[PDB]
Amino acid sequence: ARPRVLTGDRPTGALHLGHLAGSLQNRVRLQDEAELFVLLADVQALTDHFDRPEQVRENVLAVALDYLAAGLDPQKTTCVVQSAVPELAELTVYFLNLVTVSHLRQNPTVKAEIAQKGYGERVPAGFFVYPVSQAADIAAFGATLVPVGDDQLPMLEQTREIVRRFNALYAPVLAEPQAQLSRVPRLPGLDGQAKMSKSLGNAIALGDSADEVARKVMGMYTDPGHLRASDPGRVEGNPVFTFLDAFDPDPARVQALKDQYRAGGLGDVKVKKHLIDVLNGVLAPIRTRRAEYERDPDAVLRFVTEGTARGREVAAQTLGQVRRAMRLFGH
Amino acid sequence: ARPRVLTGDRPTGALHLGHLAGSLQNRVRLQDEAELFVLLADVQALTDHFDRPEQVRENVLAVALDYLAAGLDPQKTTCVVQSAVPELAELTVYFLNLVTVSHLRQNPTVKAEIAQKGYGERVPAGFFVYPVSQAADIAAFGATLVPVGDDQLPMLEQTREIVRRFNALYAPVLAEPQAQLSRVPRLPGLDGQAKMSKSLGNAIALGDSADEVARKVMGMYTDPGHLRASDPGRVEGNPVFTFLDAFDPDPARVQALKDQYRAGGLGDVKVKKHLIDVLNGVLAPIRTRRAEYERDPDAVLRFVTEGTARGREVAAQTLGQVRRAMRLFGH
Ligand SMILES: Nc1ncnc2c1ncn2[C@@H]1O[C@H](COP(=O)(O)OP(=O)(O)OP(=O)(O)O)[C@@H](O)[C@H]1O
Ligand SMILES: [Mg+2]
Repeated sequence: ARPRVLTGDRPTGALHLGHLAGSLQNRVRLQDEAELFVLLADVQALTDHFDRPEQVRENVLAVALDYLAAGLDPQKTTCVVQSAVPELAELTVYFLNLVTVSHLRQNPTVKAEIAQKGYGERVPAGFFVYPVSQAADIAAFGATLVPVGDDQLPMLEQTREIVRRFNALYAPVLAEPQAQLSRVPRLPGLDGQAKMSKSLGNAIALGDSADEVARKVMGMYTDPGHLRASDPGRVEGNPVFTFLDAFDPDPARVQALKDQYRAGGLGDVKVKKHLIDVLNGVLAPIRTRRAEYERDPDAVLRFVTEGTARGREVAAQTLGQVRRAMRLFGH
Repeated sequence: ARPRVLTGDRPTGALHLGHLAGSLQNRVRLQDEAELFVLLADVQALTDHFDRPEQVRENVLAVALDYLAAGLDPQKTTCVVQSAVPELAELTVYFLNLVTVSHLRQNPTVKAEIAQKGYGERVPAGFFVYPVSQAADIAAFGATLVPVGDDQLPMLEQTREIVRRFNALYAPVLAEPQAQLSRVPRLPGLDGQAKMSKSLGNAIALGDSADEVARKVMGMYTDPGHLRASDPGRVEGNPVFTFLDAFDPDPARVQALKDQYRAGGLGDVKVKKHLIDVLNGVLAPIRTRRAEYERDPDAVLRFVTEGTARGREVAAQTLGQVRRAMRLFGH
């Protein structure tokens, strides 16, 4: 290890492929290259599912299972349930004083999410405010490295800003996190959309059976205009190729089909058939690992409970420093 | 001691005659017919004093001394420091999901403070959502009665909507608070301005010496058109008479003074000299206890560290039922 790295997910359901290439395999490797913390954004998940609390509770354990099956080792990663670290809420309140409503209003990502949900001015306060809640997550765990989708840059930058303003006003005891850009941009949905999500129903979950994964690939959007094999096709906008580009290890092999497909002797079926196995291959182990844990549920609970303790420990240490730096009565 | 009453002050400076008339007298009455809780809201004080943490820190004990000087009984009233009870922060973040930015922006009292503050759009997030942290305060301490001036009713009503929203969404575990309406008009400042404030420089601190109180009353605004004693003068708008209606034990003298003043020949001197006698009678006992408690710093500290202990446990319980009600992982 070396730097402290904070990553996480909003527990709203099983993890899928987009996550995988999105980060899961990234943290799998940074798992021994540093101190990795994985936050099950229990609380942030409510700024959206405040009306479906049952849903969240159920998915904390489910995502943790996903995490383990994906290759994360209990011995090298601290899994933390946000709600069980009240210290984060404390720090969020303090942070709220360091940013203006107008600045929160110009966050491009939150503005897009807001328009998509049709909230309008009727945006729940908790949601409108989740970016600073995230900054608190980062700062409380002392994270210096935060993998970030292109999409989550505004938030990351807001965190540095707030940390910076906090150190100047009070005392310099918080670290400015630095970003870890990724290569594969947000993996698209089977739909052909930009985002894969259980909500959009265009996802291949990490728990899906060989049968399903194959069925999901076969219904995958490809290329209209390309009606029959013979015909020439084009890779731009074709999810299968941007799937191979993120799950297929032999690029020479990839750029291969990319030739033939532009030509006309590579039927979308053959492209699919291939890719379906490139996925079964990347998934095969994950499936077996899941069964093991599924049979040792006690161990998943362990992973969550032990890590949450460890992490609260860390949050508690930072808050002590934050409370004294702020000159709060008593310390 | 039947219904739990919650009240408070954001610790920003010393208390003055305005708070005495506006809330303290009533609070000294409440400690005998209810269970009184007073919140030294240093967290809330930070929503706009985030740039002056020293000022806030220092005023927690100073206002505490003022509560005591005023007559609040350490054996009757629970005095708690908001900072020292993180459960409130934890509760406010959950409450943020039960309210819309839209509805928060509509709060008439906060809209007016922002107006007077001249923030513009540059409103600090924390300050914009402070009515919810107050809602969190009420619900956590499980207060069923909250003393309120019509200026704080929208804060109170929102608390009501929130609790109502929380019980219907999770489980009916929070008590709905009820208002204890008004304290009759707010005490105007020495130069007659609508508001009495240290900031405005037109106040009489509870801690002001009997001499100072005399001086301050002498230089009080009266009636622009009243130029000499012989002249007739107006009562309305004349704070010397507004102060008399709020503190003069016998309205017979008051009404008599009013008569002879509109008549003519009754100068500001004879009236003011009589205000001085009525204020010194209301203030003298407050000055003695204040000085007394100054000799006993430990007794003031005991007042707050114990109310806080009590408060912390009460909030702790409520969060217990809140967490379970919310179906939070592990509850
Ligand atoms: N298409 C994707 N590409 C890369 N990462 C993704 C993708 N979808 C989700 N993630 C990641 O998974 C985590 C969860 O975030 P989030 O809950 O917003 O996903 P979502 O797809 O928008 O789900 P939903 O619409 O069900 O709430 C984050 O780490 C996020 O970056
Ligand atoms: Mg989402």
